[PDB]
Formats: sequence, C-alpha cells, structure tokens
Amino acid sequence: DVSSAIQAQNVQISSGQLGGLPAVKGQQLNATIIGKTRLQTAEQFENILL
Amino acid sequence: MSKFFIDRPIFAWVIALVIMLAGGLSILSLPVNQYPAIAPPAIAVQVSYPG
Repeated sequence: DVSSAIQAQNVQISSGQLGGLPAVKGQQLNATIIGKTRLQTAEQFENILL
Repeated sequence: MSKFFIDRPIFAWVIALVIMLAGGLSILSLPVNQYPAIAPPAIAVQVSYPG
C-alpha cells in the first residue's frame, strides 16, 4: 500500500501547452504549462497519505 | 641520367607518356568537392523527456 501510494503522489505529470497546435483562429498567446515535479524533502514524503 | 636520355629521347618520351597515361586515368576516379573535409567531427546526443 505504501509503494502504490508513493508511486501515486510522486510522479511528474506531463502537462501540455496552453495554445498548442492546432489552435482556434486568433489566440496569439501560446505558453507551456509546467505542472508539479516529483517530491524532494523527507517531510513531503512523510505526508503522502495512505 | 640526363646524358643517358639525351641519346634515348623515345625512352624519355615513354616515361613521360606512362606518367600521363596513369595520372590521366586517375582523374576518372577522383571525387570532386568544393573544400576537403575540414569541419571537426561532432556527435549529438538527443532525448525528449515530455513535460
């Protein structure tokens, strides 16, 4: 349960682009959307709820 | 050598013809290019890590 859990709450999510291709006519403003990256501290790990 | 060829002008001609015939025929295998290979070799390493 702990492994499955650790895997669940410590996984870089891809997260696409905000204006990618194709797009709606116009828009003009395209930008990458950075999601969360994986955990780092011991404390963040101590908190991944089971 | 020279004195030798002075009275043997055909022999002289033949070494010259052999040189020409050979070097001539060589032009039918030489590749033609603008400059020789002058750029330093390079290697690219590439990875997409999506997101």
